[PDB]
Amino acid sequence: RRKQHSLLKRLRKAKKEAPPMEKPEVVKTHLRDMIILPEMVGSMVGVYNGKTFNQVEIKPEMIGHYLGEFSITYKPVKHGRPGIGATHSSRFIP
Amino acid sequence: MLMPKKNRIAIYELLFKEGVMVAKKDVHMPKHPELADKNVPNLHVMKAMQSLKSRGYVKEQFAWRHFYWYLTNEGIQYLRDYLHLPPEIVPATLRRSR
Amino acid sequence: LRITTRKTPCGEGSKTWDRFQMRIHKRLIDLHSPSEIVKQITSISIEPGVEVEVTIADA
Amino acid sequence: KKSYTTPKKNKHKRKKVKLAVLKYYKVDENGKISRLRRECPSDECGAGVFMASHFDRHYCGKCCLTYCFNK
Amino acid sequence: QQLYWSHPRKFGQGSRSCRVCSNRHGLIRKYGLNMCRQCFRQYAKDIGFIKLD
Amino acid sequence: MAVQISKKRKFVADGIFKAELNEFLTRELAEDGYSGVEVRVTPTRTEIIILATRTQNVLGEKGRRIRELTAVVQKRFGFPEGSVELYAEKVATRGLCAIAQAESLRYKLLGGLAVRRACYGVLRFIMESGAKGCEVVVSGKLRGQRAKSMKFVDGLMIHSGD
Amino acid sequence: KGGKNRRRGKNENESEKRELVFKEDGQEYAQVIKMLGNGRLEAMCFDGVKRLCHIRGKLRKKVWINTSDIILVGLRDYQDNKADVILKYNADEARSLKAYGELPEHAKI
RNA sequence: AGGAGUGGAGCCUGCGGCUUAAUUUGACCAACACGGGAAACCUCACCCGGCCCGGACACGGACAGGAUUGACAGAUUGAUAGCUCUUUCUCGAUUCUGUGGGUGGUGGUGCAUGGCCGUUCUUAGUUGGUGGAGCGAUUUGUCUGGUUAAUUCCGAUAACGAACGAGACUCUGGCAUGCUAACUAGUUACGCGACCCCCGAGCGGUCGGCGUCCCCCAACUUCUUAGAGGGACAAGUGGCGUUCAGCCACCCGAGAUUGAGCAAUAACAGGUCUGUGAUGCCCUUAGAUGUCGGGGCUGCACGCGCGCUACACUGACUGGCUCAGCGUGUGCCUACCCUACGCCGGCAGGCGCGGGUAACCCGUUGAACCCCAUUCGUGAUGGGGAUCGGGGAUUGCAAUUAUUCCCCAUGAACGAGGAAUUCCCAGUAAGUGCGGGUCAUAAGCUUGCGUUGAUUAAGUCCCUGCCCUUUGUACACACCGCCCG
Repeated sequence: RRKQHSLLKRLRKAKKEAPPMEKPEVVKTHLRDMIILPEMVGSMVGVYNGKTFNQVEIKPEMIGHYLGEFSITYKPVKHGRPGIGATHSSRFIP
Repeated sequence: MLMPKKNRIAIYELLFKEGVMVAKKDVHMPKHPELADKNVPNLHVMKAMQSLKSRGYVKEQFAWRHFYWYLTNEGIQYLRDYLHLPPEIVPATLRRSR
Repeated sequence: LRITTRKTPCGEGSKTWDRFQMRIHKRLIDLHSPSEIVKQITSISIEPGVEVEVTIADA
Repeated sequence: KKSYTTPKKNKHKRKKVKLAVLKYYKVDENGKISRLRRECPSDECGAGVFMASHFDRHYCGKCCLTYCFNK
Repeated sequence: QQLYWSHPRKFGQGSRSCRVCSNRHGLIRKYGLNMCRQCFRQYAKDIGFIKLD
Repeated sequence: MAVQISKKRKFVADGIFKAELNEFLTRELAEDGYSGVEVRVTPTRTEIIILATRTQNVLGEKGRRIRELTAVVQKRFGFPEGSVELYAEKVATRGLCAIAQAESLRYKLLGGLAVRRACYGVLRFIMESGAKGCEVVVSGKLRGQRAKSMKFVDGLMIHSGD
Repeated sequence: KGGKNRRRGKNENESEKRELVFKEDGQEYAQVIKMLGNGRLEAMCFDGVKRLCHIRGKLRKKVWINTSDIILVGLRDYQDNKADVILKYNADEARSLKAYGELPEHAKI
């Protein structure tokens, strides 16, 4: 416990106060590191990427893993149309 | 502050006694060992000498990450009245060099 | 002592290096005599910058 | 490297409100001095300073990490 | 003011600093260097070395 | 007060003290005709022989400057108190002292004077004082904002071998 | 070019990218119609009026303006038929301007 | 003439293009495993959030019922940043506020510069004085010839006498039973006593053999170590040359070349403002280009470069035998070294003790290829180990886009490689391991070192390129030139 204190109290707290048969709002984090645990389950957590808080519901099937595996931090990728110098042919103009 | 009023004295009095100060370029010094004993947790030596230097009264060299402040006649007069000291005292040095 | 490092700051051009070396030397003379006259005569009569280390006993 | 782009908030340091000073000692008759709330009990406190009358919270401002009664 | 200004630097390339001005990038330790390779060259004449090979 | 560092590391730390000092002094005694140092540790005492041509300006009136310099070293490298002892020295034959000749040309130039006549004036002195030969270079700008080079040479020179 | 040499004595370069005046008063966007020689060139303005465009100092042999493509043209203060080139853009820059909806949506690249 | 490869295949890494909120940036023979640049954080220049001033000094203003400082809790917040707000104590001339003025910047400009480095250029080139020749730009000296690795010498001579580079020099290798001297280096000799086997003559003792302890007030310095010296000079002989300068063969023997360091004149719009408290000018400077948290430099339908591992029987696999060298190591930077020995575990590893400032301890460095004996059998095979699942350890504040290491399982391309192209002449190429560098954890990289050790040449100007002379030129931004319809 190196001031993971801040997270684990908010989760239990928000889970308690929330109506029955309804999930809480969110607790947010810039921390992408913390083991998913049984007690954490049922909460909803937003996880900072570089700008964006991608929200996720915690399953009992996610236990053992980290938070940061369920939020990506890049666009998967598309292409493309090779550019100009994209080879030993691009050159000349005047 | 800028710094306490205690820690001013402890620099200005120490300078008057050796006639010279030296220090290092850091901002993570924890208590400034190597005199001023354990009551300067920050810049304070460098920050107070610079203001003093702006108004003359001292010269400053710098070489390989170390300052060297040389007190001068004008600052001796200032510091003497500023710290309410005898009209003729210099405990820094006073003898002929052979 | 060997130091094998780049000859070029901000590497560009043909890749070159430079071997520097320092050679130290040690040698020792063992005496057995009273410690007084040794420590008297030893520390004097040395012109160059050359170090000396006296030892109480080793044998 | 390039110049700062516009914010829509920024505010620096609060002005630490310009309250009227010393009404903490109450005079109704002399030589009596009618003190209000208790003066601070620590060894490192001088006990010449007042403690906060901050009800539902009771806190020495000379202290800055310790000695917070609340009832 | 603040309650922080620092975070653990205890190992790595940021907790040692080289003597140019507190320059880096140019990772150096050798035989007690703490001395920057660009200036090491300028101290080939100065004492520590004279070039012989 | 112990123990003591490895013999390999013993020489490196001496070299660092020999070198740092030699650039510390050059930034203060530049106008006094600095020419080097020669350090010597002696029995229970340090000697730092501060070679400069004009010992006058180094000394000062009542030895103020020499007193400043000794107090600096006594704090900076953390020397045991009162062990440090400075000495001065005047060199005779000043035209074989390239370091001082170069730094004198500097203040002649930075004083505001022409380059050609300045280079000639320093040249004949170092030739007169004794020397097989001698050389001067000035590389940088003058008469516009493109750089050039100006060589002034007399006598013999070597460039190769040990 | 295809490498060669003597092309470094002089100021490489490049367009560290960048951005973005307009139009201004008599200073607007046109498209290259033809590609004469000698130096001058043709370019129909985007409004509807034709004009004949002229190259400008610097941009001379420092920037090639192939045929077909948007380009920034000042109009002469008094002259109708002849007009004066400025400040070209990039093909990417021109399609961003088109997507913004500031130049007319009529020409393809 | 040949040797081994690259280009082909899988993988690592750098570069371009594409993508992206950011995928920071320099560099295009003389860039591209290069910027010590193997980036978890730091680094960090980039992107997104939050905080701080470390805005000197001057002048004016504020101002001792006072300029000002800090903070609990609650709310807010990634946050336990009094950052903000609620709440109300605390600090006391250090300040705050306005103007003037500074300061910081991995901000820009290497086409404003210093310094350094690379390259032209590893070739033999280069210059002034006095005299001579020309109206002058210039030229002679610096050469027809012989000779050398070399503007190296001989010789010629309107030039004469000189300087820089070449050489000389420094380091390293190769030759010492000569010299100098050694328990922080050895050898020999016994004195030996102890262990061991008769193993050989004899009996087991002794004599001989095997190492270790014992070794000294023993003897010595061959081996090891490092100092002073000597030795190689074309010296001698035979050919050849003007018989000059030199060249070829041979004796002695270490043959006149073992390998490196240092290196001229003049130049380049070569690289570096991101090594520099080197530096001009410009920009920015409180809503900061100066600090904490998170992400990125690793993102892929593609193109190229440097390398690593392979395609088996001259092999793989499992046992057995037996040899080395250059170094390095805690007491350093701020928290950290190299390891013997004992114990526990299949392994990674854990744990208990001890030494090492180092010819002293690790380490008589008990390394690999190689060597000796089993097993496999021409089969994409047990060759190859890519891809991929699960589990165990170590470093750290943190290991996810798997830091590194280990165990079991999974078992791909690849069966000798097009057009092209690189590098190399003797302990050299090639095979093979090790130390140092970066390093909290980690080399497929670079820099050095040992070990095993060939084939082919003793040449030439064909290609590519360079030096000297002569010749031609509309060229001098110098043929990557100029110029015509």
